[PDB]
Amino acid sequence: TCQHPEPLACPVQCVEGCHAHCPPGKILDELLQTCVDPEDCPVCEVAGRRFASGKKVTLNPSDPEHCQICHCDVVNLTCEACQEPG
Amino acid sequence: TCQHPEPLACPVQCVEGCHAHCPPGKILDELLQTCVDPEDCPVCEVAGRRFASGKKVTLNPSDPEHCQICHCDVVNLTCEACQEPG
Repeated sequence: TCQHPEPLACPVQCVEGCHAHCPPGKILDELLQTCVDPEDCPVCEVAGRRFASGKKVTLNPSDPEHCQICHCDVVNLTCEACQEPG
Repeated sequence: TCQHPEPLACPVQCVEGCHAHCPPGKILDELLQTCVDPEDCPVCEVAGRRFASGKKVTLNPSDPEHCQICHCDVVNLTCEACQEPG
């Protein structure tokens, strides 16, 4: 989905219920109930690598000197500065 | 003195006691009990201006961008780098 573009660990094979079926070239987002083209997803790709659609997590806690954080809210190709402990 | 080369605010005019009197061209230091020539004082003059004999104070707290600190322990013509807050 636009919210979960990546595949997830899938404990359940399939499930009942209402399922939005529309032709390809369109990915489902729940807020705008219909399916929509992929580009309309608020998807995030900062410094190249593939990941989720801008999860709200502060990556890289481990190393202070390598504290090179890059959040993404919806679309922004931004990177934030780390506050030094010293 | 070598420790207090500058004149100080002097609440008392004069005082009793033992007083080291020796000819001029020699300034008193208390550690080496006698008076000694001025150059032997661990005196400090960093970037030109006249001040004490290297007081152990971190000058210039006010402005971060102008944080241009210059300590002097005894003799060194050194200046230390300020740690940035960002």
